Amino acid sequence: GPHMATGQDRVVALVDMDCFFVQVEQRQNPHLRNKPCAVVQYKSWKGGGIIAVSYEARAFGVTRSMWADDAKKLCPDLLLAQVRESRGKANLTKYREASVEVMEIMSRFAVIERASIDEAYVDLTSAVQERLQKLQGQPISADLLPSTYIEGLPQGPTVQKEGMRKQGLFQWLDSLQIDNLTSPDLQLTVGAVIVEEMRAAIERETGFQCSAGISHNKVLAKLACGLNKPNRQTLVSHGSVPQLFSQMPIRKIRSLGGKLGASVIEILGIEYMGELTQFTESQLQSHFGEKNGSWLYAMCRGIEHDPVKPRQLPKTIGCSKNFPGKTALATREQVQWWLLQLAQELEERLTKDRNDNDRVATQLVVSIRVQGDKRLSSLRRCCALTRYDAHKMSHDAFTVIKNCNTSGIQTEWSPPLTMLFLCATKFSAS
DNA sequence: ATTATGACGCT
DNA sequence: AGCGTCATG
Ligand SMILES: [Mg+2]
Ligand SMILES: [Mg+2]
Ligand SMILES: [Mg+2]
Repeated sequence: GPHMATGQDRVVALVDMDCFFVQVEQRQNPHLRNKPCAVVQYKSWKGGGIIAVSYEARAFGVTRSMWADDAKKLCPDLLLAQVRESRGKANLTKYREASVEVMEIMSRFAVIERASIDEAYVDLTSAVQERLQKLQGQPISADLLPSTYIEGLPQGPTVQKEGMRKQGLFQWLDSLQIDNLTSPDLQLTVGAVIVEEMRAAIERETGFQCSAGISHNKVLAKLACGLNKPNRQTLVSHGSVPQLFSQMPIRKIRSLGGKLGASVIEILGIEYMGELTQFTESQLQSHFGEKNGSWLYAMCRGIEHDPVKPRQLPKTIGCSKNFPGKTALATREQVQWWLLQLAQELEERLTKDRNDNDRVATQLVVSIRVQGDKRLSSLRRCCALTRYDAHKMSHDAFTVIKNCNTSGIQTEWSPPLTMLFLCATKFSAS
């Protein structure tokens, strides 16, 4: 009762750019705006692989991981933008730079954790305290929340989507106790006001729209963000969790979309995240381990403690290329030429990183895949990264992987390589 | 023949 | 250290 902590101590947002690479290309080329359009990598094989899709194109069933030729079957007027190619490979610099634009705006409002190229967690607890002290018991106007959904509302005693949104927001705001500076629901609401401001700033200053979730922890904020896309934000209160989770497939919660989630479903004979509440913490630990079990026990009650890490920059800088089927690398000359191309992109990005961010990577990780192995990586070997020099990096990479050549001949490479990956890691300030 | 990343856990 | 899992622009 009075001692059961409810995980309502923080205000956490998750901001996710809508169809991010598409928006980057639509900003650059206005002919693509407000059209079904997608971004593809490469072009020769089945038209290129789609990696981002505008919401107009999603209405036709176009999805990521679809070949552009197949997408064109669903969407004959689909417009396509291609990722830049440099040194024979896809080069994502434009999108990384656009991401930095967005991350720097977000960082004006609060500490952020860069969770991916297009999404960041925001710890708003402090900012909310500040804004609450400035409001001085002033109620919160619905006008301050023009794109906010309150998950679970309206309920009880309305034909159009915006009307529903406003009905729910009105129910929520009329129930609020703005006299209480420590009300978690009030804190979430002020958090949503700040996120409206953040999203307005991002769109004003970059052109890019985003969606966002506001809740008490990262998992709920991420879940919330997905509920109303695009260009909307969703507040998931602690009180909304039982109904929300009662029909939520386990695979929708971040980290449960893979093998672990499938085992939770199969071992416990459940489907929805709310069904987890009927197990003791010890039961969950016995099936899924101490860490997972404790996490599941709290998470199915809406409680999670994982902090928003203060980290706006990537921890690693990597370059990767697949060589599928017939294009696999079967000669030493091939392997060395591509190691060099990857190393040259890596050197460029590393030198820029050192200039922008006052750090140097100290470890080079070399990963390969060989023909036949169904794993992402067949082999991972690290070595010292002591100078930002592509020729040295490519030579060292060849050094750590050359023993994998089964071929008795010096010039041939067997089994041929279907993937090369160079990753710079272990940064130190400089 | 989706690809190209990136974070983090396990042992 | 090297491997595996999860996410998925
Ligand atoms: Mg996104
Ligand atoms: Mg994202
Ligand atoms: Mg996505």
